Amino acid sequence: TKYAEGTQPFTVLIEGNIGSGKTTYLNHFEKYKNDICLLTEPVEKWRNVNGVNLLELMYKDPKKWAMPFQSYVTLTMLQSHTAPTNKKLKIMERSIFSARYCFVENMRRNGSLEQGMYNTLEEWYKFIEESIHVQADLIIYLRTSPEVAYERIRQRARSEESCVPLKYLQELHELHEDWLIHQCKVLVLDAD
Amino acid sequence: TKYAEGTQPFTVLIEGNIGSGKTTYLNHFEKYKNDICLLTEPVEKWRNVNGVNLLELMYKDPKKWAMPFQSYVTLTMLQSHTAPTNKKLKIMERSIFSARYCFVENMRRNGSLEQGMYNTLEEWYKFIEESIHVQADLIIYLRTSPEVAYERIRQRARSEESCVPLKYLQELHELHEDWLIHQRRPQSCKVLVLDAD
Ligand SMILES: Cc1cn([C@H]2C[C@H](O)[C@@H](CO)O2)c(=O)[nH]c1=O
Ligand SMILES: Cc1cn([C@H]2C[C@H](O)[C@@H](CO)O2)c(=O)[nH]c1=O
Repeated sequence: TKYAEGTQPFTVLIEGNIGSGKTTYLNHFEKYKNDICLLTEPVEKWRNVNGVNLLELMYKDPKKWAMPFQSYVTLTMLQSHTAPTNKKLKIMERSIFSARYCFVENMRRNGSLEQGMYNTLEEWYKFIEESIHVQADLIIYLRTSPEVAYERIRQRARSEESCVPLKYLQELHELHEDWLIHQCKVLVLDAD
Repeated sequence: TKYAEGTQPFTVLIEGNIGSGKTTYLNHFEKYKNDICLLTEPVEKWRNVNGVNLLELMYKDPKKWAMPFQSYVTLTMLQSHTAPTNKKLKIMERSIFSARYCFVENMRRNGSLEQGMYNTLEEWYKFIEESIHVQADLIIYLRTSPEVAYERIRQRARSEESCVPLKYLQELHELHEDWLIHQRRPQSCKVLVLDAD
């Protein structure tokens, strides 16, 4: 009896690299609140963890905060994935899968997450996928280019994620590809 | 609603400070495993996490390892609390409460866990209490003075915790007291208090 069983409608997962136009995209539903369950990335919760900004800390010193920060992202992704709703359609920005398969994995490859820290996160993920139901019917992949994405970031009045190397976006891009492209229903869209 | 709700039998939690004689006490229950679910503290998992020994790392470098270590402790403890069993009684050594009210709290106070790390652990504990079901019908508290606890750890083979300052056991002791005696925490069950003597 996985927490949040028969209480989740058709769920759409909006995926994409950093600066792939996920925010602008989901805004089209901003006027469908009255009919659909629209859940944007819990970025605000990550900026206000009872006073601490884990998002800002992780970028200013990964090797020290990637672990706690990623552990919190997971929890917020879980709360959304299992949150109760009356609507018959749920649209989520990002998900527990991308945080795991892309962001955590990336941080392991580039050294931000040491062995013990990564393992701890993986153990939590394994338990979750065995004792919790994650409704993921459709996946909307906003495929982009590391370069294009890098530009869209530099353009906006960014804050925390503004100082990210192009290489970071390249490694992230590849992970999304390996997961959403090179092996459920995934609808790729040319987000350019 | 709550996960594991209605699948847990009467559950007894054994609690005490480090070196309170809990491993020895629990041994006496081994000859009853036939009708009892005896879950000892998952120390084996903390020493071997896909090859890594978090317990050792935490004790050698609190500032850096307390966070990932306590996180995994929460998890393994959550696994024990919700594990399936056909027995009519379950005895667990330590719990998700002792990890929260004693161990994590003390690591926040002495600086081992920085505010952002403490809050993350706290958030998981809050989400868990709101969802996951945690059976607790009784707690057997092996009360021991820090002096006696320290002496007991001293007379045993050298482990990772063998180095804890008396001040440390003293801090954990008051935290177990505030929880199981003064009831300053919002615990969920009766408490039977035994003496080490
Ligand atoms: C989903 C997720 C986003 N992020 C980053 C990407 C951005 O800078 C921001 C939200 O888009 O946080 C992570 O660091 N880890 C994650 O698991
Ligand atoms: C349950 C728990 C035990 N421990 C320590 C006490 C011992 O050295 C060992 C198991 O009793 O691990 C913690 O540091 N934190 C915890 O949350």
